Amino acid sequence: EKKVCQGTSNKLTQLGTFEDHFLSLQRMFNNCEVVLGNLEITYVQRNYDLSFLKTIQEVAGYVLIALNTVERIPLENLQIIRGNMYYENSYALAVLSNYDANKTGLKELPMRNLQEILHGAVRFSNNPALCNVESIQWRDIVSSDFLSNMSMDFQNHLGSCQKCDPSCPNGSCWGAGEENCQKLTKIICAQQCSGRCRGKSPSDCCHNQCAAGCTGPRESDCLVCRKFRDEATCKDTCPPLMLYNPTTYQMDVNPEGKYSFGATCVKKCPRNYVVTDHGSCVRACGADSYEMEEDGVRKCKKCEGPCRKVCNGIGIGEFKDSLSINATNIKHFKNCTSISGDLHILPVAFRGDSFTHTPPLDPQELDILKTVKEITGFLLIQAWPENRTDLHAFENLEIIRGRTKQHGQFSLAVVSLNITSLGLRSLKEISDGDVIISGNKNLCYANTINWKKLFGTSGQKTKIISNRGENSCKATGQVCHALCSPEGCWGPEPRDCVSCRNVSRGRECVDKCKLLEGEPREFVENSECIQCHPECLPQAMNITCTGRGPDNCIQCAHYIDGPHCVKTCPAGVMGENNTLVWKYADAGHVCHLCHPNCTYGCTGPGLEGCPT
Amino acid sequence: DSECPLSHDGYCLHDGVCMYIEALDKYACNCVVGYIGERCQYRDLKWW
Ligand SMILES: *[C@@H]1O[C@H](CO)[C@@H](O[C@@H]2O[C@H](CO)[C@@H](O[C@@H]3O[C@H](CO)[C@@H](O)[C@H](O)[C@@H]3O)[C@H](O)[C@H]2NC(C)=O)[C@H](O)[C@H]1NC(C)=O
Ligand SMILES: *[C@@H]1O[C@H](CO)[C@@H](O[C@@H]2O[C@H](CO)[C@@H](O[C@@H]3O[C@H](CO)[C@@H](O)[C@H](O)[C@@H]3O)[C@H](O)[C@H]2NC(C)=O)[C@H](O)[C@H]1NC(C)=O
Ligand SMILES: *[C@@H]1O[C@H](CO)[C@@H](O[C@@H]2O[C@H](CO)[C@@H](O)[C@H](O)[C@H]2NC(C)=O)[C@H](O)[C@H]1NC(C)=O
Ligand SMILES: *[C@@H]1O[C@H](CO)[C@@H](O)[C@H](O)[C@H]1NC(C)=O
Ligand SMILES: *[C@@H]1O[C@H](CO)[C@@H](O)[C@H](O)[C@H]1NC(C)=O
Ligand SMILES: *[C@H]1O[C@H](CO)[C@@H](O)[C@H](O)[C@H]1NC(C)=O
Repeated sequence: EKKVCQGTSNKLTQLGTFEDHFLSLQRMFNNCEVVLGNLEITYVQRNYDLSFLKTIQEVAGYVLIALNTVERIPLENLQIIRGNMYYENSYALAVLSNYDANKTGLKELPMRNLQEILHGAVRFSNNPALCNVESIQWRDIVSSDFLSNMSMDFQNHLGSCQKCDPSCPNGSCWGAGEENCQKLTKIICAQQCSGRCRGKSPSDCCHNQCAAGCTGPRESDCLVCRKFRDEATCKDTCPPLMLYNPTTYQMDVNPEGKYSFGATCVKKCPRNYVVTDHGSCVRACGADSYEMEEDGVRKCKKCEGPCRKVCNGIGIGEFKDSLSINATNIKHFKNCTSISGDLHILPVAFRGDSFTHTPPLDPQELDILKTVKEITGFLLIQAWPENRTDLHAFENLEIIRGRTKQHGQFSLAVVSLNITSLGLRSLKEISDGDVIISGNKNLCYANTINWKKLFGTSGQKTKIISNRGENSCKATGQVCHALCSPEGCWGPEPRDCVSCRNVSRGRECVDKCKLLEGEPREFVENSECIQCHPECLPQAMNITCTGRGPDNCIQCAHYIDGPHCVKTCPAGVMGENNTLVWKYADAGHVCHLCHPNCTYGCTGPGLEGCPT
Repeated sequence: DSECPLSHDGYCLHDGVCMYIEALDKYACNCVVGYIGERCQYRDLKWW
């Protein structure tokens, strides 16, 4: 093994002309033995040399071979496909439609060393020229869990097909000649083998850490490692980054710890490589996260709002010479958390416009702005579905900046509307524009709020004028919730207070925290209700925990390990070198270190704990 | 740039175009030369 290439994820996307595409495949896979990602071989034409693929031994992702006209794909030493990523929700190997208007193409796919697809299933569809693959026993390649998940179809009546060699297992091969007979290392085997084998007999058993077969009995005799190859041994997991500190009874920094690079364990991340909280070296972070350097090594961390997307806004940029959000408009604002400019909602949206050839927008689509969190210009809403009792699409709007203001006075304006309540429960800053709430003959709560707490420039005023009277709502019984503070309401619900009279639970205003009787049990800190940790055993009619985390339970649900409450006693964890930490539980449920001469684990104290 | 109905309903970027494989019943992109990935979203790392 060695030599590592990144892999591709183009699925069926095509890169330039067929030549362009061939040249990419080439430069990606040229002299590569281990594919960290996936291998997608598609669009390759007649008489294009795919000789370079003779070199590939391990593929980590999946293998996609589709839409080719090549007679021959020489994946001749492909040993394992790990299926760490599936194609089309389930296949680690999909070999789909490799023909052209003629019924020819892939005849030959001589995968004589493919012995294990570790995860995922296998699909073959529409290869009217593919030979011999017909015959394979997938029961030996594919693991039983994905056996009932295959789509298998080879539909030629006759062809350029040589029979297999007489020297073949139940008639299965990948092509012509003895070299192509399927080598079986799991079917034919032995009650005694809990894994793979070198042959029909018990002494032939491969170590459990081997993936495709072995050259002997050891963990250094594997053809391929099932999980990790650390130096020249196969292991279950890389030496941990975190290790167990007997003095803190929790996980500390492990100086002998190794990161994880494909199925390899490395001392450090290569080229330009970020790290994950699986402890892996990778080329780039996932979509639901994106981080920078956090003490030396670049780590990947979570955006816990959907990652910041800066979006134009009505008037400027790509949305220039547009009056408002439209049917034609509103898609272009999907994952957008901030508006670099204004937001207009005008009657023409919900009525539609003959001039600009714009259908009326569907009022359900307004939900696309649930993500918007900052408007930099101003927000102007002069129409709004009457069916909608709320400005709820802006539920999560945190800031309006007013850097530009309507007619040069207004940062927020809510005008001539049917709503009952301003839905703006996340609003906390309107820095530099005036506010206008007008003609909303049903809008009831706008007074309760102290707009002055929201201003950032000391000259901005309000105009809660020409809505309902204070008398009207009060009489309709449309006041703040009894659980809000003088501070106000963005509506009737408890979720809708600016701040709480008594206690907050996460987001809602509430009476009691769940001190003596709640769902999960709680404590209070800064008049908030915070959950007890799941290892605190609930105490009847008494307090259940005394803070955050596991050393704040009055009583552990399961086991005690130093000051921690734990679900299970430490069982084979990495330690401050020479060994794995192993404890048993005493009748008090206290964890205590097993006798050092164990190594297998124990069931009690001393040597009588581990038997032979 | 052009709206393209893939698994994750994105857009082909960097001047690329949407296409349809009729055989499968699946959409994909036709990237301009020198760009990689399903939605053409990445500079080739060598081709520049
Ligand atoms: C609703 O939103 C859509 C999307 O913005 C608006 O369509 C856009 O309308 C404008 C103005 O009619 C078009 O731009 C114009 O281009 C000409 C080039 O001849 C230029 O001289 C003008 O200054 C102007 O910028 C634009 O093509 C068009 N875009 C699309 C994709 O339709 C629509 O106007 C909005 N309608 C309402 C009622 O708000
Ligand atoms: C851009 O907007 C789209 C459309 O609203 C968002 O699509 C979202 O895709 C994610 C997939 O990661 C969905 O997350 C969920 O994950 C959980 C946990 O595995 C799973 O149980 C759910 O079934 C779901 O897949 C998210 O709900 C989904 N939104 C919709 C409308 O279904 C996407 O969040 C946005 N893209 C980015 C990168 O912000
Ligand atoms: C809540 O906690 C206190 C323990 O600190 C309990 O009061 C004790 O109860 C036992 C009765 O078995 C007495 O021997 C102690 O004298 C009490 N301690 C004190 C300081 O009063 C109380 O019982 C607990 N409540 C419940 C429902 O168990
Ligand atoms: C020594 O601790 C290291 C920490 O990296 C760990 O990986 C290893 O398992 C420990 N030694 C042995 C052979 O148990
Ligand atoms: C709720 O609020 C009032 C303060 O206005 C307070 O007297 C009371 O203790 C709080 N909690 C309960 C148990 O009602
Ligand atoms: C508009 O809002 C009013 C007042 O809350 C409501 O009674 C009415 O049903 C709404 N109109 C329509 C057409 O939905």
